[PDB]
Amino acid sequence: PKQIERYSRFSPSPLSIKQFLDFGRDNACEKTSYMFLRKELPVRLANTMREVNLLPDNLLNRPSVGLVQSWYMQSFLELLEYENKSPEDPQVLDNFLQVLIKVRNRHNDVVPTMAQGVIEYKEKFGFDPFISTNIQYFLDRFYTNRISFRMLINQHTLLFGGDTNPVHPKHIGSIDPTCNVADVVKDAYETAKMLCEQYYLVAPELEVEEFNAKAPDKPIQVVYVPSHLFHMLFELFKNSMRATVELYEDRKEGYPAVKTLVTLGKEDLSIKISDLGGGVPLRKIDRLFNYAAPLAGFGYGLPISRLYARYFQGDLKLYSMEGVGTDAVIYLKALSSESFERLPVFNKSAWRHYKTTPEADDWSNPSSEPRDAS
Amino acid sequence: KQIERYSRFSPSPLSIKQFLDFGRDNACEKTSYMFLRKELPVRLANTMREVNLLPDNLLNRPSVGLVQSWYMQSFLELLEYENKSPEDPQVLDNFLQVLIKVRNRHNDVVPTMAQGVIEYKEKSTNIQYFLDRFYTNRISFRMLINQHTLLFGGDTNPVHPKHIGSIDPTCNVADVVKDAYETAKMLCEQYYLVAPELEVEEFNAKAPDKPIQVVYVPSHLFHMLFELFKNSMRATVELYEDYPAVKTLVTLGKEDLSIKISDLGGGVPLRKIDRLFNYMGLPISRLYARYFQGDLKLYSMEGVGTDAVIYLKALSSESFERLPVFNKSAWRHYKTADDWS
Amino acid sequence: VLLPALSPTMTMGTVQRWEKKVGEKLSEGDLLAEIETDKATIGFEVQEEGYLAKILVPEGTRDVPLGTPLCIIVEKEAD
Ligand SMILES: *C(=O)CCCC[C@@H](S)CCS
Repeated sequence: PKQIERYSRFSPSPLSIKQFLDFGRDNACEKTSYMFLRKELPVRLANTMREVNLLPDNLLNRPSVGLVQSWYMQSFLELLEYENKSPEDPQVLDNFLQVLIKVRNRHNDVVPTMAQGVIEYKEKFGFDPFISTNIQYFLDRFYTNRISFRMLINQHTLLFGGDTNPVHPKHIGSIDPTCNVADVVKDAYETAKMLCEQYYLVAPELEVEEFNAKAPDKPIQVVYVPSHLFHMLFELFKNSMRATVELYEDRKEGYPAVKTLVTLGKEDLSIKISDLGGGVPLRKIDRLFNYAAPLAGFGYGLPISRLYARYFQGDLKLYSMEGVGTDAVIYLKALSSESFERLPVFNKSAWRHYKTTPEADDWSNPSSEPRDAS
Repeated sequence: KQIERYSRFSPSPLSIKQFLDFGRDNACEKTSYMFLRKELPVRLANTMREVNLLPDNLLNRPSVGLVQSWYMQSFLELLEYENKSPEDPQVLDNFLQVLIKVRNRHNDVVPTMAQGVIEYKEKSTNIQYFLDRFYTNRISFRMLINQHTLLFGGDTNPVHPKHIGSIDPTCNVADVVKDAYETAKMLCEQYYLVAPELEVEEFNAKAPDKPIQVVYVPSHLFHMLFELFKNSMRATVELYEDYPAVKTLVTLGKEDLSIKISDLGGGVPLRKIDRLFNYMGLPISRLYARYFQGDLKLYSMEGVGTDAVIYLKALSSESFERLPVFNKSAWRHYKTADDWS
Repeated sequence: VLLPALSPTMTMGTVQRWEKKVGEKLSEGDLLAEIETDKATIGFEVQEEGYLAKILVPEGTRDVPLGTPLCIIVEKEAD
């Protein structure tokens, strides 16, 4: 923990989408990249391993957690073994590349194990408030960091691993410079539909409207990682299609379409997916992003889906009118120049959240059995 | 020390059902007296502690001095009935006059506190917190005092006889909508000589035939809809130089009463939308909604329009007051950030 | 530690939950417990300095009258 103490005290370094792009497009210099990553990757790692380290002792004790920590630690040290190796011989650079491969795979199953250590703690220790709001805090940051970690590695391997036949030939790493939002929407939909189709033999049609304020007829495109977006959309379509079928299943009107509206303004790219699934009480809407019918846990889940959005200064929000339907909205920055990575830093400000004792409520709270007036 | 004593007391939340029951069945002016003479100075204490935890360069301000004393004033005037006997009708008449005096002292039509935060034009929005609680409490003051005066005021010609105080036990929301809109439209016509039309639709999930009703305080709901309707028209008109109707939808389900107002006024960027709630109007409307466990949300499609939505608890039993308690927690907010880039 | 008058008209409350462990240190203000009178559910905060020696009214006890000895505090922590 001495090096871990030192690196953790460094602050991550976020990059705008523009920056990833201009870098793999203008520069394309594997020297600068190794230079940045041999520091940046072990930093983000140490700023994460530090937090998980401040979890409640019951949780930290789950074999799934100590397991995670060790994988993180190792990857940390294999990387730390470059603090001074120079980017001059293509021997170093070539071997860095390989390490990135290794750790990517090594970590491939971190999310799985993590989720396992938390559940194994829930149904083994306690339903209380503050402890649970804590874990929420931890996971948003834990996962977001993870998301960012792969983002950085993917850009380096795709850019310099030079795999002869690139799956996506126009892309810059994972970034689509000319991404058609309407297109990623139809695909996200097409596939949630196919699933629906197989498990319900039925499915709500899709409806799309674009409105480009910026330039009233040029289709709405953006600089983004297509796959990230696709996943958020799928998640939402899956949910609106489930809710719709389930309600109109015993009626006799067919299935109301699921409407989508994409808009591009001066600084917001907004996408809205509306459905008439019966809406949901406000009360439970909030719960949705926390960690007599079933059928299809396929996507990433709303929580992760939203991390993806928030990751590049965007957001995902749910609005519903209980009794009628729901409006799910994804917000993405119109400009890549404003699309900076949103990373969790391990500083004392973070420290406080894992070191707080329950407190009194800032506001009033009703009796469970109030005095009857009269 | 008096203040200290009343501040350690925790505000007592009342639900719309309790408010409706008491003034419909009991309606005992003697009791209400007994309740209000203790509760009000309790609520006044808790707001006064926080105001006094305000960074001095603000507590300093002219407008703020004015306020701190004003609350003090009310706190004392109401404490002389600490142990006076309701038995003599005269005590009740004076008490009724004191309520009328504090109700005016703390009206929000005359922005004092707000302007005190303007003088701050001389010289990190932890100010947002305070005001939201500050104002929330005065919403309650008025709620408690209007109930009493409406029930025991002796006005032999109430505007709404079947009302219980300021509560309409069969509040036909659609009508409160038209009212809010018709007055907005009027304020409009006055500077634009024709405003966007109003389109309304309800859907009573609970019984699609019946028009949507609910036990609520019409005036409160009016302020919220007026404000929004106001904003939806201003935008629609300001954009469309030389109009797209304003659409409203009212829905009612098991738990929620949702009222949505939408305009095609070109929308707003997400970034700014938030700033529509810190005091840098719409913030009070939302306090009104949250006061009885409801809420007000805004969401826009920058480049197209806006969706303002009001959520109210469909059951009087679950419409409790949400009051600002002063304790350690409350205290912490006045002595202190980012762990994200 | 006596059960106090948390609201003007109060007479008796109910110890909903204890938020401090017997042995733990008590700083002027720390949330000590959850008391649910019939007016509201209140978070009872510590008044004096001290250490939780022991509790006298178990978690969940209902209708506890005013003045009821809730629990005992002790100055130094060797008791
Ligand atoms: C406790 O005192 C029970 C509250 C009942 C009286 C309230 S509803 C007064 C109406 S102002």
